[PDB]
Amino acid sequence: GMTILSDVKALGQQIWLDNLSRSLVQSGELAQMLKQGVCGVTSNPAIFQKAFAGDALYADEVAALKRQNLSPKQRYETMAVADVRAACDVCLAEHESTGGKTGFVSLEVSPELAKDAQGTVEEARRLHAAIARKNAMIKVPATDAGIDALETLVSDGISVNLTLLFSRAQTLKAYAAYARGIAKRLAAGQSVAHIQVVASFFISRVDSALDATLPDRLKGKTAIALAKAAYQDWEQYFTAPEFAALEAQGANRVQLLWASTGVKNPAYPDTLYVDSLIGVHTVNTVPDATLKAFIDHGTAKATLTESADEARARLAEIAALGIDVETLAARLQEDGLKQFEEAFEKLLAPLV
Repeated sequence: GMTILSDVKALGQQIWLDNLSRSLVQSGELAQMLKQGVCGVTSNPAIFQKAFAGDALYADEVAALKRQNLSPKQRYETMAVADVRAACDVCLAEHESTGGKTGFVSLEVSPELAKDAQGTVEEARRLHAAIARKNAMIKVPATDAGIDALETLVSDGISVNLTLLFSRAQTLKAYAAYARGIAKRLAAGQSVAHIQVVASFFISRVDSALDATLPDRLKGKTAIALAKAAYQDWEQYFTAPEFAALEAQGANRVQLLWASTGVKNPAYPDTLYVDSLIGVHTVNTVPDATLKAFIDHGTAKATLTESADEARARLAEIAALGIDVETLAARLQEDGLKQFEEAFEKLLAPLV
């Protein structure tokens, strides 16, 4: 039942909604969710493509914007920024209640900037200012350029959702860039206590890539094992003396956020990823149908750190089979960028 969301909060995990639309906010539904245990919202270009295509409340907004001399991209941005600012206003009470630790809404920069660090910084700073809310996160793909941009944006005091992570190595590079940005601010006497970063580590896409060719005992296990190992890496990085010296001065840890947690293979229970990845100081962003399923028949238990030995053994067998999870991660990130660009082009076409 609904109280499962508050049970998961007590285990130290926030559950965010992986959807946004004009009607979600305008109907009052998002406000009611933020009382029932939902703690934030994520978007991406595919989410907006589907929302713009199916939500009746955009029609008048598009007609109004087609009366102005605007590029399709600025029509999209005006719509999306308006949705994000309205959602931020709904989530502000939650955000302020925890000292700025919850109640975030994420907006992703244009996919075409993913390999352009400077362009990404420029757009992220601009979208941060355009939204004009303290609880907005700018979402940046974790390419090498995005990790460059992360350091700069953190040093600028901007909260960031670093996305399309599939690699433990790349995630550790992101933590190091975050720490460099934090150290910069502390050296300059600037505040850090309100800077929040999440590392959105994708789940289902790993199993989708591998399962058809894996042995029995590994089907449906790799993505969870990879996340469990990533969380162990997280514990080790953020408790080390180097980060402790920053946390003592007010720095916040990055938090892992499990994304792509809707189950895509009907051979697995629909709550598999949410049920399996609950641990302290994490987030899980879930699509509506998965949120529904978890409320109905999910289980709140601290599963993320259970059986870490088996996760390690499974990843060792994945390597034994010749699957290089770092090569896979790079491909999956590339493929995700191509897919997001496809979705973005699809949504822009009706805005011409």
